Amino acid sequence: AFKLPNLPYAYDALEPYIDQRTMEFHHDKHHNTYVTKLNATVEGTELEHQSLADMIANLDKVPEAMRMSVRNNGGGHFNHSLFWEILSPNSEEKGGVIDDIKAQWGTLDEFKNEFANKATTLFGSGWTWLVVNDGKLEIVTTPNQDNPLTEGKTPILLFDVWEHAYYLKYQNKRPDYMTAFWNIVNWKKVDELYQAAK
Amino acid sequence: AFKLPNLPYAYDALEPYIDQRTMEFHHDKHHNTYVTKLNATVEGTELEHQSLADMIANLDKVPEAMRMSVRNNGGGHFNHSLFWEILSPNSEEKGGVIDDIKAQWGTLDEFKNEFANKATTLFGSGWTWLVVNDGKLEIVTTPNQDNPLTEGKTPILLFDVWEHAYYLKYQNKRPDYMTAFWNIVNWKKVDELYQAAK
Ligand SMILES: [Mn+2]
Ligand SMILES: [Mn+2]
Repeated sequence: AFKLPNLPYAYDALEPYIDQRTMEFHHDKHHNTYVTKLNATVEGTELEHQSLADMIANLDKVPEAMRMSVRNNGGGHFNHSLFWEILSPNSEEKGGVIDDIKAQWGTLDEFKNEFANKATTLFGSGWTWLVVNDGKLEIVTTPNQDNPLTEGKTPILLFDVWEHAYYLKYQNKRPDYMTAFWNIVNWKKVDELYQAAK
Repeated sequence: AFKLPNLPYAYDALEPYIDQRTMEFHHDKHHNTYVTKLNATVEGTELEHQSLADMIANLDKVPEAMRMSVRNNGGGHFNHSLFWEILSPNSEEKGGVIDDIKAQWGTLDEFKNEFANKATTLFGSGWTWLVVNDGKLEIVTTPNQDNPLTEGKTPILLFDVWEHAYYLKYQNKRPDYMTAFWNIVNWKKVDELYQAAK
């Protein structure tokens, strides 16, 4: 079966950047729902031992009647599992990935500005991503729970702009939630993922 | 220029089904933003003296540089303007439209079940609609601020499932927000719109 992972920190550990209450709802309700529904779709079938990453990367091969749940719920499970891992109460802007961001964008701020502009203009529900595409870093958006693996790119950092991720604290002020996020990136995890995918 | 309409009731009039605070944010912020952006696009142009309905119905004829905003923001303005008018502090399940719903679905409950099922399975941001299509009633969904006029169908009832419409009160429990909505449909307004579009 797929399983809800435990958070690697306390629910209040990311205050004030993400409120405690949001982490409760977001992890115990929204993420738990993606998992439950995903299992309802695949259990008792020959897909029950297939990797999430492989199914997302090859949605076209998923059977037509299971595809929407695998896309949406499987997306939801992959994307939130990664999201918890790339957040940290001890963010230090260090690693080989940071050096390569500087090299490509000039400064860390230039990267943060391109990412922020894409996150804040993303219309509706979705995610902003840093990906490796061939050897190169790039920033992309996806709608809903869509995932750049489907397009042959490897994710190493992601930011949730579904309204449930920021409404309780920030309401409509999504740019303030963007600016907050930078303080809680687990750049260490981003770097591991980056070294593996270049 | 387009104008943010006044609510036709007090901000607390839909309590306890929709909290006062949500109506403040939803109307004074989210809807106001769609209008502002809409006007930034169309003020000083041909389109400022065109009906919103006609423009959304023929998005493809909107000039390339304006089309995205007219879709998203014009959609946002149309959709929320209608939404306030189809809510009522005294919802009574009365009108000729309900007689034709019974005729097509058997009972009002069968219609409510098909509508609920479509609203609750709509993935991401969007709207669930009752429309007339060529004489017949049908229930459809759209993503984000898309609108069935664009596909040649006339809307008479709509339900906002963007998470900003329900997060403060219901958080993740969108089915409880559906069940609550039935107690606040202005079926009288739905019926006027239906009589016009038959
Ligand atoms: Mn989320
Ligand atoms: Mn809305």
